[PDB]
Amino acid sequence: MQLAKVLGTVVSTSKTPNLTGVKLLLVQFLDTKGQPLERYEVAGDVVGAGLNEWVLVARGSAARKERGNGDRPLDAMVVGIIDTVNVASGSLYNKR
Amino acid sequence: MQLAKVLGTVVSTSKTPNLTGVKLLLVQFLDTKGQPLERYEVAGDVVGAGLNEWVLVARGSAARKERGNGDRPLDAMVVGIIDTVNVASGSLYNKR
Amino acid sequence: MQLAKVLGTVVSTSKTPNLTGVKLLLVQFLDTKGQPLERYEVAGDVVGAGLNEWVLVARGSAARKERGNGDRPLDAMVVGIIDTVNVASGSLYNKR
Amino acid sequence: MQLAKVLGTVVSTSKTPNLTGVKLLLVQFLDTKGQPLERYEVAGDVVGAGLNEWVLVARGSAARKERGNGDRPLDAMVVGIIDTVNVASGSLYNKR
Amino acid sequence: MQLAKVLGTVVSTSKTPNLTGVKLLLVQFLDTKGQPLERYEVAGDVVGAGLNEWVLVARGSAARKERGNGDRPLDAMVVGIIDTVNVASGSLYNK
Repeated sequence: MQLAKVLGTVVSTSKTPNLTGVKLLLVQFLDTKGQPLERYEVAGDVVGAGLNEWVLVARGSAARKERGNGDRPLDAMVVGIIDTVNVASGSLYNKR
Repeated sequence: MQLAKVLGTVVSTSKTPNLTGVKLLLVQFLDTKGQPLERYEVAGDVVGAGLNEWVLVARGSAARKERGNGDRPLDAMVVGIIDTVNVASGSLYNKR
Repeated sequence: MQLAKVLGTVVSTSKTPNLTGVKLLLVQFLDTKGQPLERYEVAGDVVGAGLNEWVLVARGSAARKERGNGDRPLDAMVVGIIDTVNVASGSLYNKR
Repeated sequence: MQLAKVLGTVVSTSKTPNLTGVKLLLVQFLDTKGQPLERYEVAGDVVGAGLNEWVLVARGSAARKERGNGDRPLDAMVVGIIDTVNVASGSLYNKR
Repeated sequence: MQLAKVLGTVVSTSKTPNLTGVKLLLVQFLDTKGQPLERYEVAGDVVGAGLNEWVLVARGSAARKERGNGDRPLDAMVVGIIDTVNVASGSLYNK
């Protein structure tokens, strides 16, 4: 999975029926030094993440492995909110 | 899913039977600041997008999760038209 | 799918039994302006493409969605030959 | 699979029920000359890797092919610890 | 599939039980001019490839499509040894 920051929300009204009831979050990817990358995903959110929160992004078919998501055209899923990222130097990120 | 812009259409006559009846759109990828990326996909369209419209593109096997698309050789699917992209600074895109 | 140009053929005699009978083509990827990229794929061909033709390349598990290809270790499939690619400026490519 | 080095651990409390019981490690990718790349994965660890150890990282759907990981949203899985990497020049890495 | 050259072997003893009996090869990717890329893969070998040999590498779920590899955590599989690569200019590689 990828470390990412929540940038915003994506509203789509004309879409597939399998995408109805999915909250779509724009999440920008982060590198190993907590810095922002160009790579992003518009991900479905099953965890309740908010602006600027650091999150875990599952890609590919992994994004369809939650209770009611097996038939949805989901590429990328926000599968958790990050409290801390701990490296050898110490904490790279602490939400508090 | 990726933010992308509809560039045009791709016509292929000599193709696989499973790719018959699929409208093929050339959709150029967009980054987090709504700028055009080099990455693109020739994606099947299941929503009815047109030139210059901003759309959501599902990749890999997600592309095959619509009613009759399970045995088609689809990599990439246009799964929705984008009305709005809202960030912390405000609206990044509004179709109107 | 990706736009690609047929570069040549790959011959392999020492290979997996599931790759027996598959025509292997070296297809170099093309960008949105019909320009050659560094990215490529050795793809199986199920359409009958030839040198310098422009083609549609299906990646990942999409490449195994044709009649007898479900158990073959194929990553990339040439799933169609391109007649035209039409943009806002006009035709980007016409095979004639 | 990719060569990677364990950088640290990722704690997430707000997460999907399918990620409960999975150890999350931040692993930085390494190149063919044992050098660290920008690419990384936050991967589930099924083998018991520790800080600085060199590891094998399975990506995509491969990451869900362990006894009880079929229904989990994993896109990356640490599937082994590397003892040695042997090239033509000789040993590129020896854990001892 | 990618054109790649065999660099060496990867030995791992502390690993998942589904990776037992898999020969692990470090294969460096090659571009369309036969030149070495930075991209690489630690691939399983089901064909019997050797040092410096040119090979075809299947990525993703394609790497689990051989007889007994359906439940293995394989991302990359060496599915064939390349005899020749033929371009418009002529032969790019001949074993």
